[PDB]
Amino acid sequence: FRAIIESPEGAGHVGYQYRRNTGSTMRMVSDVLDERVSLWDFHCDPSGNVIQPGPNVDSRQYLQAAIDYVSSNGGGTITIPAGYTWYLGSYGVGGIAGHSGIIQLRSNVNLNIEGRIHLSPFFDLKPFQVFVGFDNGDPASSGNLENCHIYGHGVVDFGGYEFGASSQLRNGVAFGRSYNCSVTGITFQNGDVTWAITLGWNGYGSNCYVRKCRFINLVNSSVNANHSTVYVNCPYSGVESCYFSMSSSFARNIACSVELHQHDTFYRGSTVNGYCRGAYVVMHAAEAAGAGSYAYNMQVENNIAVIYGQFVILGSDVTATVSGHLNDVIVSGNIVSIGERAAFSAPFGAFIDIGPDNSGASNVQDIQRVLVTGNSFYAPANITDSAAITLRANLNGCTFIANNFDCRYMVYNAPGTTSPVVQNLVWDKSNVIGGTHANQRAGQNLFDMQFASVVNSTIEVQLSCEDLSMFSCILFPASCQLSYSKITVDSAWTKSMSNTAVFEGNQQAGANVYVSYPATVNLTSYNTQGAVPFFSTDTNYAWVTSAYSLSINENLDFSPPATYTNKANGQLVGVGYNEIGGVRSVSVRLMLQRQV
Amino acid sequence: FRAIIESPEGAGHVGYQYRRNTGSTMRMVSDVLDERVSLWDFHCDPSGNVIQPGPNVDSRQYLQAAIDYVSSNGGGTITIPAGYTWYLGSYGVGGIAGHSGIIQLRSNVNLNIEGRIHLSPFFDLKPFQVFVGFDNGDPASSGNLENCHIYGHGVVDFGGYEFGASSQLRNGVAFGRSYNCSVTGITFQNGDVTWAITLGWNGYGSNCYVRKCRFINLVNSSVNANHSTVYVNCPYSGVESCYFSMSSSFARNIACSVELHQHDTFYRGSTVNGYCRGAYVVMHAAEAAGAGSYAYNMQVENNIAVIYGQFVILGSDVTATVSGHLNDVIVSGNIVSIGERAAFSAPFGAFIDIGPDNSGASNVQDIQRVLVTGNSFYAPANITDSAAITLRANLNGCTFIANNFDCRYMVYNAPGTTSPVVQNLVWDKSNVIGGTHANQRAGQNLFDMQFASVVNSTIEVQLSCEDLSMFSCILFPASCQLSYSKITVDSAWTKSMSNTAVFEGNQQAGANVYVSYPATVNLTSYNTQGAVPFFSTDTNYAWVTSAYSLSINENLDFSPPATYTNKANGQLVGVGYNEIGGVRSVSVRLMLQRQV
Amino acid sequence: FRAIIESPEGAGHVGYQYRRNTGSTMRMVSDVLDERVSLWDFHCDPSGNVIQPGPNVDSRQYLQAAIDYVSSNGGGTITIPAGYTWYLGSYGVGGIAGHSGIIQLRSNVNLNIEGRIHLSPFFDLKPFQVFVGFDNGDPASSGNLENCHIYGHGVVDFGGYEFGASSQLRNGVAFGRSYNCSVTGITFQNGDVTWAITLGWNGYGSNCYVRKCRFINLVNSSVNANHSTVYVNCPYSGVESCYFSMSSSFARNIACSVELHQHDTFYRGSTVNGYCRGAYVVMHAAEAAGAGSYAYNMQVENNIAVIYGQFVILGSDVTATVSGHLNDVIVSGNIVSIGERAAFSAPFGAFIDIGPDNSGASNVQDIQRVLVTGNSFYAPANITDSAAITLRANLNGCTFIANNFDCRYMVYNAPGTTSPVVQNLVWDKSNVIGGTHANQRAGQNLFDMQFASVVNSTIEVQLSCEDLSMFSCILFPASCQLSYSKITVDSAWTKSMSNTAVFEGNQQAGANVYVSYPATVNLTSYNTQGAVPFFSTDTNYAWVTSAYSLSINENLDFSPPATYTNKANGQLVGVGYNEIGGVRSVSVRLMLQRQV
Ligand code: NA
Ligand code: NA
Ligand code: NA
Repeated sequence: FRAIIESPEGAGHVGYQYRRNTGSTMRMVSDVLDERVSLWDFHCDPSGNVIQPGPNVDSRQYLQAAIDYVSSNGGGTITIPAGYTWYLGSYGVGGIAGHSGIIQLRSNVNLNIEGRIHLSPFFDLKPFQVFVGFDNGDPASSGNLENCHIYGHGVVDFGGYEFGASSQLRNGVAFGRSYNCSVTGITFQNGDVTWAITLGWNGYGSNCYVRKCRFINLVNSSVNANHSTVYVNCPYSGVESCYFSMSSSFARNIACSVELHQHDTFYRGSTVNGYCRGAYVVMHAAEAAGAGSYAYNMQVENNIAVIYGQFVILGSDVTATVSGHLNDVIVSGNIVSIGERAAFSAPFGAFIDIGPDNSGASNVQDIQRVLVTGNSFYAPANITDSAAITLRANLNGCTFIANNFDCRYMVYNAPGTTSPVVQNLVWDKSNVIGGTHANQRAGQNLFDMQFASVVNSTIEVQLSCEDLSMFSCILFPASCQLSYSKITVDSAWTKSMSNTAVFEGNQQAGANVYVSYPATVNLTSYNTQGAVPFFSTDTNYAWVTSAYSLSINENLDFSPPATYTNKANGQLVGVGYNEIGGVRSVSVRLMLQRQV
Repeated sequence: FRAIIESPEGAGHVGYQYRRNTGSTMRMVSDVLDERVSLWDFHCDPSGNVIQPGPNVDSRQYLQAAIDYVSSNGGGTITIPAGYTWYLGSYGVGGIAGHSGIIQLRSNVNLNIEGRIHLSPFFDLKPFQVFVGFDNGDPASSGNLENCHIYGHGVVDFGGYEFGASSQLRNGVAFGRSYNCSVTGITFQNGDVTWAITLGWNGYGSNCYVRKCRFINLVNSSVNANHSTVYVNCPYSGVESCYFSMSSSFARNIACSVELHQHDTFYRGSTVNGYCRGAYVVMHAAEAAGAGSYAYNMQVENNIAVIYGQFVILGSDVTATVSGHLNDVIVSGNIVSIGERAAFSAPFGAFIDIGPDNSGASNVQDIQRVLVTGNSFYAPANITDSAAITLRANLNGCTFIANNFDCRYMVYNAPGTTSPVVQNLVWDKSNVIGGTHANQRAGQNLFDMQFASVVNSTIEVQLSCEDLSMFSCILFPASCQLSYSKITVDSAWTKSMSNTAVFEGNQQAGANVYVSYPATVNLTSYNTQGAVPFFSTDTNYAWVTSAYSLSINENLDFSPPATYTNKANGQLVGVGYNEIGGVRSVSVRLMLQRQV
Repeated sequence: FRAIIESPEGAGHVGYQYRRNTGSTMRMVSDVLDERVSLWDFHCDPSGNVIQPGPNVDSRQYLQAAIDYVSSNGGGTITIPAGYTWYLGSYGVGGIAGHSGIIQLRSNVNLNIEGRIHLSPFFDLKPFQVFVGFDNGDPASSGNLENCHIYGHGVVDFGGYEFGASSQLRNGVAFGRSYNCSVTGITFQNGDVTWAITLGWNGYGSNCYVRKCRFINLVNSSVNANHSTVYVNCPYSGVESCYFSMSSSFARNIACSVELHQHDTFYRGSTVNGYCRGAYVVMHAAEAAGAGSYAYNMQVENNIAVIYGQFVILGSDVTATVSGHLNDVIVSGNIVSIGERAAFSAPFGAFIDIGPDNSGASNVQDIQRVLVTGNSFYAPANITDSAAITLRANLNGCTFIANNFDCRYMVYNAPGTTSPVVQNLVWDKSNVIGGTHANQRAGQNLFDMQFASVVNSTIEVQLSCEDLSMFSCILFPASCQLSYSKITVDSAWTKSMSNTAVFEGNQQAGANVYVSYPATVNLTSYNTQGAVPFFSTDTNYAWVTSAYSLSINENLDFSPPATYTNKANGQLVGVGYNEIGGVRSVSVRLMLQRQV
């Protein structure tokens, strides 16, 4: 008896009945204990004696054994105990070997990380992926990870070790071909990694989520070639109520918080600080095997960010056999600011970027039906390289409504460089243009339409304060075609502007071009007493359909025409009134209108 | 001693003190074990021996006993163990009998479902409600369920069995008259049911929530008469960060993801696929006993959906003694699309539907103060039956601002059928009208105002591309009264349209009707040299207050009037200018304005 | 053996091996039990015998001991058992003494409150703070609370006891200088307190959150001087998916649900009922030590509320050495209503309030770059004291876009009282003005611009129904300066209004003032046949740049001018047309325009 009770089967010979209930199951102590399971149950030497965790012990083989055993039982949750730091100090083996895998996740085996997991000095200067859900070296020959949840109040610490080379990959949790998997509550911190979490693989996966997780200082070296904290690469997956922070200078140039790469994915309720970018929202053709070649229903909403580059970078590219498409996106409720910095010191500040592909090609995209609404954007007044939308690649549609944009540019693209084809750009008049950059815009165009062409587009400029420093509210170079488009400049705060709307190739004369903007016109009248016509002295208003006065008449003996039309020769003509006769000569501020 | 230790009281005679702390309580092993509790503690035969779960065992009596026992202790959480499937194979008894109840929930007894719960072939072809919080057959004679939470990573599987008859009801969790109850993390799957979760009962209840739950393939038969995945029927209750998916053809015609039926309820952060409808937002007078006769503070926000019918269906009906009212609703941030399908193959595609009551009556509603803002809606170009708002019943107010609507119709109602009375419909100009359906609108009206009357309403039409296929941007039949309303068509992309705004009963002549729209007018001038009047040849502009040119003057020897007013006889009249005398005859595009 | 097994070390001599796995660690029963920990392990008398909880026992010393012990082990989670009420009946000691502290929180020690915690009659009429994370009397000399999480389905009950005096402070959870701390799932109820949760202290702290918590009846006495349910006073912290309810009359006058006092803080997804206020969003200079003197990235979004005072109260104040600043705020998606009540019976109803400081000073603020968009606001028609924005202090910027405001006033400030300096107030035309208060506005101005000055501001008034009861759509007293501003009144529903826009000091004549509004003008023409001028009989249109007809011409023999300009003497002048000669005299509705 004493032999049995002191042996490992001793709890299995001690009876128990729930709260002495006569109806309850007659069990043994071991049975109630077998309901839960922890790392302590596999953290032992060959002779079954428990090993204590610490900086001089590799917990990898033990945690792996635990995962492998519970995998056999059909599932369950392993606890990684609180009040202990569990150091990992070696590479995993078999299926995860090809992915630099430390621990292999398995279906139905959840990890409750309450304690801390720290990478040992073994992993300094080399690649690693701390948790991997692939069961094969080649991911195309891998099976799925299902129903695997990592959660708790625990920490995952990458040791603070730098990358050994730019080519190396480093990840916290690679769920792999992951269906119904999540990370909740976990702090990932102190490292130099490519991602902290990757969800899915080339579209394979579903219902994967990252929630209430923290991501702190996950870039620290100039070697690090790129970073995206959470990579969503399966559909019906997303990031929610998370926190992302960086302090590293290098992070401001390379780090993005989230990437959405498949349909029905989201990023919301999250706070970001110290990153270059908020989110990539893209279809990479090379990732279209699992969930097809379209990224639709892409949601970036109610996020808070202090970034140094671009907030949302839209993108779409092609392979030889597959073409990427992006459509039905929504960016709403976000309050974003470019952080304090020198002009041109980080990648170009923007709220929306229509970026080219990895290879720098700008003539492969298919971005359309994008709604940008109810967002707040601010950039410090000194930051020249700041824009509401940086439009550097072919755009098939994007709609801006009821946003608040307080930065240097509204619409922008560098002169030279790319020559984007633009369709269906809608800038509703409900977008407010802020005044922080007033007086800073010497020689610059508020909307600098540096494109190959613009069609089926609306730009309704409305100012809410003066900036007479800008060269124009909106400018089109002669190289930019314009047709079936609406371009207006509201007169408010524009009276003293020499240029409002500028069409360098006279593109506002287009048969289906709808424009209105203020201009200053010199008029001469005939000498006739009574009703008398006034004509403009310049002859470049052949495109004008109507014009009306925006200035007072300080004269008593006459009044120029309130409204005007044009003549074959490009003069404006109206009918004023001479109370007394005499040739009149005035300079008046007119709202020039064409088919509007 | 050995007798005691091996018996069921053996753990109660084995001492324990937390981590050998001298200050800790001296307890027995049983006591620490009595803190937690699982299904294993009640899953036994009469002789106390544990029964193993499986497809040939009914776990119902055991789970019920567990719930009944913990209910007596005052509360606690029962675990349904992971790595086991717990098959249910019989009806429950007593209070839940009248509700086809399987398991009876009780106050303060939470169910941690980590394992799987599967319905046995017993329940094929008959009704069931797997969890019921009613304690009585008649729900009006039932007490409350309080502080009852069902959560975990577990699955609830309905077996995939079809309904036996349309009359049958099937539910996953009927919380009943439920206060502080929730379902979190649970996957409900593989079935044919009326609802998966019902919260509250006719307004009785509070603080009930469904979060992070998954709902997969819960309709599979033509017998199934109706489905709504989550039914919210108590105030201060809602659905949050959930996932709803269907593959069944039948689901596209009958299935709705959520219904909000009482005040202060919400649906947000959720993804829907394969449903007919997103949400019903309604006051049913028959459900007004618990929380009164008003549904106010109704929030549908930040959801993603691919549906085949209507996204949000607003509704309000009456009984002999009670009348339903709906007001103070908000629909924001949602990105919805009608899924790929043939025209007219599922219920009419719409973003907002103002539906009639169950009985088809359209003259009982009281829907007002509804805000629809910052949403994205898309329907494939072939889908004729798609609309921003389908307005088929009496409407007392709905406000559209800064939405993106890319579908066949903006405002729509079938000609014939109903004759809705419409008050306070506000379509702000900040709503963008998409171009996907351009060229598809032969013989159709973009805003087809098929109503009995329209009052205190605003329709500010703004196009962002051409569609000359449409018959009109907006049309009112002579049967539709119009008063104290504003109806405008912006000129952008409208130059080549024969009809822009059409008032078939000349309703734009109304004393308090404010309209502006483009039209083509033929004018003849007198021969007088100098200032010379032009008059329209048609005499139907007696309602016009002002008009101005939208076209150029290609002539040199004269210029028609820039602006016009009218005469008693319905002619337009302006003052142009003959440089040389002669009778002039022109056809000009005018913006016709009335009191605007 | 029997001696050992029955003693407290008995579980430590009973062997166990996880599920009889030969690879699993050979442990003792005690070891598996030592993984979890509860209040039962410290809830005993000096002799180690367990004490049962109840209304005649003080659980404070026992819970404290438990917290102190687990603090030593490095961390872990203590459970407060379900099915038991744990009464607290004494003050804590040492570091928390100066804060009226009951229990002292410590780093890494989480409290799983599943049971109920009730304050005993000891605490009636005196102050208390049930949980305190300060370790010192003076908070400036306190260390941090880190990684401390309070969660579960449990209740925290304040006993229902009233305050003994207004000076007393009462709190549920004072996290103190708190980093990575949270309260989740907990119901705080039945009391009279200053706050339920306070996060951070004067800016020190990070990543603190309140989620899924309930707050019910936490004010009940006229003694209670103030209440804010959750006070966020550290950065990167926020409230999410919470519920706040009051029934007390006193709560409607003093209670606010949330306060955001540091940068990157949020309040969203929450429901509020019975409060005076929704949220304070403020920088108090006195709280600028920890996180600096700027509150930026302040997010109030997707909340539901029935309040009786102000929804969001913006604020900013100064000390002798520090000045507060507030900027980059966003208020979106909220649906708020003033609850049913008598006019002037609670603090002034408003959606946004720009309040003065505590000391009533209105000339210290620095509020700018605030976006208010996509919100719904309603106030019962009888409530005179209701406004979209109550602007009672100096404002440096606030932008309103695409909101739905259905209340008595749009912009308001009491005449007399304060004289706010206003810059950058942008009221976009996409804001809808509701009609619930139509006919109630006798002698009142819809926008009552009672300010010292207004500059760089936009007010685009758009009505959607008639209200001829109002004195004006917008009024500026002669004391209010106006410059570099845009003020427009759309003509829709305004035809029968005697006053539309009123400038009592003729401020619309300002050189950079851009206005348009309807007015009624009397005109007389000369007798000349043919083209003939009409002049206004009044001479106060010297500021007018253009004007156009808003009324029909019922005459046949002549037509007045469609458009007009002005003369040096302040007359309007246009060119009409006399078909037959004769002096004409008409009264016409004109849209008066200035530089627009
Ligand atoms: Na070109
Ligand atoms: Na009718
Ligand atoms: Na003044």
